Amino acid sequence: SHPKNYGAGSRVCRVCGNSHGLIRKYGLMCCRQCFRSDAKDIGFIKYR
Amino acid sequence: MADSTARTVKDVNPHEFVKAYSAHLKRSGKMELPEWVDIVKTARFKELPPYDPDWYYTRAASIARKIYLRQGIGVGGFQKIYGGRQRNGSRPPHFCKSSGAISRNILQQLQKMGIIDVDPKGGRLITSQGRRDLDQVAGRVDVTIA
Amino acid sequence: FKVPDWFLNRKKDYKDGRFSQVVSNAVDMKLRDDLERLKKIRNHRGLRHYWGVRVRGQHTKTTGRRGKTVGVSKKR
Amino acid sequence: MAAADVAYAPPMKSGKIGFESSQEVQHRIRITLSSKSVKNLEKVCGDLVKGAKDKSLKVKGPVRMPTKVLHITTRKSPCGEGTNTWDRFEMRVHKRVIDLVSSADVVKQITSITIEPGVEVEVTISDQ
Amino acid sequence: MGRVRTKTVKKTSRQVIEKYYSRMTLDFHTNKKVLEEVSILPSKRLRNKVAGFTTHLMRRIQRGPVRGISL
Amino acid sequence: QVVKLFNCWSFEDVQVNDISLADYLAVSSTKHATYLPHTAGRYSAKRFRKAQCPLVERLTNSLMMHGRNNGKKIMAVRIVKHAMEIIHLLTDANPIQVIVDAIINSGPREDATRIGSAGAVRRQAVDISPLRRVNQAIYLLTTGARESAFRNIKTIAECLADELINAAKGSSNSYAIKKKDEIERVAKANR
Amino acid sequence: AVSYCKPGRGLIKVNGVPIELIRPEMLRLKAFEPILLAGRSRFKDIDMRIRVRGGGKTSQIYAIRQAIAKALVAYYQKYVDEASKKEVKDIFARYDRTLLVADPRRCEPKKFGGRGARARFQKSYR
Amino acid sequence: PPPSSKPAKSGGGKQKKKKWSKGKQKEKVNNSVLFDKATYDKLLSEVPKYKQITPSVLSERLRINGSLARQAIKDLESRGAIRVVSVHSSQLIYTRATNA
Amino acid sequence: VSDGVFYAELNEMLTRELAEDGYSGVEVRVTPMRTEIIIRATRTQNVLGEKGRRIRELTSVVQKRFNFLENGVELYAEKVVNRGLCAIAQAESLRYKLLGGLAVRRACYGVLRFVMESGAKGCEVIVSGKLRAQRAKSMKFKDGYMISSGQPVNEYIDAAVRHVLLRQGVLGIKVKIMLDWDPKGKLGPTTPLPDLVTIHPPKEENEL
RNA sequence: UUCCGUUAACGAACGAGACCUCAGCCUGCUAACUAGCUAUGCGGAGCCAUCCCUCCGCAGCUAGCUUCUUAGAGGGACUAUGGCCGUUUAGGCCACGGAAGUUUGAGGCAAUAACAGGUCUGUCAUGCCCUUAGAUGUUCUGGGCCGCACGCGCGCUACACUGAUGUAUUCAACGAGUAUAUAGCCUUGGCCGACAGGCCCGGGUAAUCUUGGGAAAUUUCAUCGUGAUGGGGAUAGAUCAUUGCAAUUGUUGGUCUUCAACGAGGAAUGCCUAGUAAGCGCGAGUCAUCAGCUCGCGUUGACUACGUCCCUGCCCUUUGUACACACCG
RNA sequence: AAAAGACUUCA
Repeated sequence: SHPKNYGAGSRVCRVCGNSHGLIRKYGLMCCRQCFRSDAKDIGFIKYR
Repeated sequence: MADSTARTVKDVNPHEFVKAYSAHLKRSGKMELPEWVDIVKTARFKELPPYDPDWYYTRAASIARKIYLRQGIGVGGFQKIYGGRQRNGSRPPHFCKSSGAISRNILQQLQKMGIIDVDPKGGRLITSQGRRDLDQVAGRVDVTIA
Repeated sequence: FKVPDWFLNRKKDYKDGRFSQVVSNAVDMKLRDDLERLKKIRNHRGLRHYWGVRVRGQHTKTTGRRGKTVGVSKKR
Repeated sequence: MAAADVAYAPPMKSGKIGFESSQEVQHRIRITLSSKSVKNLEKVCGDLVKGAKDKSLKVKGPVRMPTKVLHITTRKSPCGEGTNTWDRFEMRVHKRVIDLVSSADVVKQITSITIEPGVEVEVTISDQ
Repeated sequence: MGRVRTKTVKKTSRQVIEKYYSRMTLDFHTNKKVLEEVSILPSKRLRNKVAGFTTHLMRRIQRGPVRGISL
Repeated sequence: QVVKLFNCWSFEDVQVNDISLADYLAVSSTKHATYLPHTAGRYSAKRFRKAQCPLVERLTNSLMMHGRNNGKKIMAVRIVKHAMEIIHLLTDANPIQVIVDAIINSGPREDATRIGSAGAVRRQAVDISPLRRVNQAIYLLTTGARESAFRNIKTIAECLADELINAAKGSSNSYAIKKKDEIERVAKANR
Repeated sequence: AVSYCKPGRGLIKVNGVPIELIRPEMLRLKAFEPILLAGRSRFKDIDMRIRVRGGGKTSQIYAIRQAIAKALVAYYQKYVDEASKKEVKDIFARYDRTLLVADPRRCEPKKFGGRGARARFQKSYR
Repeated sequence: PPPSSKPAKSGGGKQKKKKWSKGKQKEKVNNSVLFDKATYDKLLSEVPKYKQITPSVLSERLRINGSLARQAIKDLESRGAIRVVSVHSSQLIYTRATNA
Repeated sequence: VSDGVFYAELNEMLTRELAEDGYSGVEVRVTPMRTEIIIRATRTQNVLGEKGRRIRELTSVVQKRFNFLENGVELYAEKVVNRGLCAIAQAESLRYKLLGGLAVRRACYGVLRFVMESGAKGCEVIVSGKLRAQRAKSMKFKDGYMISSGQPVNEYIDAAVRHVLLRQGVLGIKVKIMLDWDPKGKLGPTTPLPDLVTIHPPKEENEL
């Protein structure tokens, strides 16, 4: 029913359907801007 | 000169120490090359028919001097210092270095001689006999430096 | 060093003789012939040689004064 | 001149192991209490409380060695659609603060976990 | 450039002097201590700024009346 | 004491004949002058005195830049060190004196700045406050030295050295002295 | 015994100096100082204060300056040597000050922001 | 250095070609003309006579032979006391007339 | 570094769950081997409701997704210690007027009509443009102070979002509040803090 | 709109300044073998051969040690002081102290309101419209963006001897190692390979191990000799490895061979005012593989101005306006 | 100071 497969390469997140994407945050780096505003990374707490 | 023998190993200018020390290595029974050389041993130019004045004895001498002070240093430490092997812009290319076989082979000859022993994870270690060989020769070197 | 042809004689034209490190006149002569090999088999590399456009995937976005002919005014 | 036969030999205690005795002779001390918090003020406060516990126990152990900064530091203009200026500087500093004790008794272990002053400080009783 | 007094500094400097005056001095170092007693200022540089400005004013007062300071 | 400046040359042996030039070439610093590599806030005050001077320090820094690309302070010190001994042995006189002589000769009185005003471009000349004279003389010397080096077997230290002696003699063989009188000629005439 | 370290500071990189006032050696990294930096005007910076001073045998300096390039190395050692002897002698107060010491700069490498090709030198267009 | 021409479409600009070769040297040094008399009497002695000490590199330009030609010659002469050579990192040195 | 990634994933759990969510906020403190996970809502009663099934559905799911140990966890009801500071209800209440309608402008005013009531000192409510389905031209309303951006870190800023889907046009929102500091006293308005003493016949005098 | 003062206006709020972040100065404060330095021994090396001297170990111990490192909490600058100038004020200029006199230096916040700026291709945010089994869904296979007679921008590399080549010197900083499967993500060490690379062990989800981040510029001893030069490294062909099932319009790297234009760039035009210009490397990001890129970081480091508004953009007055679609009027 | 001119519709 299915055919032939082979097609490893750049995985891709759930959050972005985009070739480039992040392991760190589970985001994209445009999605990341939202998270940057939120802080979200430990030892970081806004307003820089 | 006799008083000088211990201290001089350190306090002398390294470049001219290597030039002096290399002559002493000509005396040694080793200096075995076994035909590893032929394809292109080193950077560009220095495939090793020119090696007898230019390259070989000074290569051996530099390794010998360094191991004394810096002791516990293995093959990978030697490769980088003599080498460049920095990432090119792809437009640059200049030389392409080697050094992995080269360092291994010379260090092996020194081990046969009894200069070097192998720390099991710490790299190559200078022996007591190796230190004696370095320091005794260095006595003679002091005269021209000073 | 040496340099010696090998493989079953079956294949008609060329082979490569094993990266010519014989050198002097012989390598220079073979250099011209090597382009003809690619043309003869009818590889895309040979089609590119035939056209006069440089083969080995350079940018061509601009630059092509080298690539097939010199700087001639406009375009198309 | 000469003559040294060495090991450690004059008896025990190192900066690695805070030697103590009883408990079938205690040769077990090496606990690391590692404090990872969002806010530095809370993190520092936690360390002070740990020092108090050590003093109470039997033997007061050494104070914090607060170690290093770890940075994931991001400037990306998220998109303009052709923007090459005016990015935004959100940088993450993070510190891991390590307090060793002179004696990690069974008593020390239980008190540290049960009353733990961390609100957003996560401080870990942790492996050899 | 740089070193002009702000409105926040101007209001505070007059007020401290007015109702602390006998204790206040021409001396910079002691009047730094006074600002700890009279207010909490969060950073170091704020304390030094106010202390310096007030002492300059204290000199002027003891050499002729100052426009907005009455003791 | 055995004061340095390459540990071969004194600098209080330099007598600066032009009195006005002497005051703006400081040959003595707070303990005495020397050449050692350092750093130095020289600001950008004008009119009046505006910096302390070491002749060698000014020389090395100008060489590092002008005659473009590559160079370093350490590289520039190296060529200067070589050049000074060459000059010293060719004049049989302290080489610091020779450069001071060169600077005063090769320092024009007046300039020929490009200012466009109304319907024409006038050069009426503008100031050349004396540190600017020092820099300008060396700059002209450097471009001359560079030209020779490019297509001929001569090290830049030697190229510079020859011109320096020539400039300190009014000899138009030097690039710098030739250009000094070029600027003045146009500036004065077209007033 | 005798080993007193007075921290100068001035440019990146820090020299921890155990100094004993005695015999006239200069060392850094357990090797003689002018030979270490041979053929350099910057070696003479270090040598400046054990020449100009009139004092030779007054410092056996052992110096270790650790971890960043060979170029930096000279400067720090000079300053420490002045200060150590200054504690003893009240006449060599005018020796530390007047032979010039102490600039950290306070402008030690600045931040790189976007738009910069290097950090402060903006791109060739934009 | 001189500037350049200008571009054209096809073209590229150069403008300068150099002074051009003379002083091939080392070949000439080995053969008898320069090995015997010519270098010692004509070239080597006379430039230091004019100005008592002269650097090698200035003299190279005047005589119009390369440096390496006299590299060997300077060593032979210096032993005699005819020349005084020095040192330098960039290998610069002197030709000197007489000691005394 | 790796620990920082782990922390970020824990925060992500709150973001997904408390996306839409018609209650109000969730601070979380993590005690040994259990998560306290505290809901800070008026209608914290409905979401729990005790025993049932409801409470177990909330917990279990989160654990299998992301945390450690086949065990239970904890869930706590809380009041609100000023509804200003942080919420989710603050945005949702405005949405619950942009249902059945009433003037959009009037609804904006009503949110502010609260907030200042519970202290605040300044408030800015800002409601998405496109009144009468025209082009966007966002409308303010503000009384007092209010610093989202400018002055110090510790302004205590409420911020949210939401959307209201009409036939013709979206009406966004972003309720914003600059309130007090954490109720216990620790007030510090706008970073430099002036203060005097009372009156100078001294031998006693000191204050702050 | 920083302030004083005149003062039909008084007193506020917003922006900015302030603040926040980050770089400075402290054998101060508090600590630390998961960071160091000393002191002490020193098994260990060398020399006087003899104590000693000198070197050596991220342990040989100790420390009453914290200078660096690390990070918490402080104080430190307020143009202090003195003198000039000024309504004798707000101030500005200089001298001295001082680490710093300059909003402390450098960044971040940077508004009300405006723009039919840009993004429906960040998002199961979304109105409306279409489409929707012969899909504009989705999945699979293959190709594209790489196409080139030529215009433009960001860039890269040069024209050389302040340089290339070849030995030689041999020293880091900001960061980061996701279970990734049978050691796999970073990889030291040992073999083997000229290279690229392979292989076997081991440590490390990390102040520890990788990493003294032993990096490049630079630095030194030769070669060269001013030559389209061996500078430059183009285009091309063969061959071998690495990643991927697969490498082609050569993914990338190397080897062999080819040995370009370029001899300092015009009309024009950008950026820059002492840790900045220029040269120089690196890590992180995208990532199976691919960086001439970006974003930070170290390193080497100025000539010239510290003035003015000519050029240029905008702000406050007065003045003009037939403009308001606002001079592209 | 004389080198400065044009410039679609809904608007």
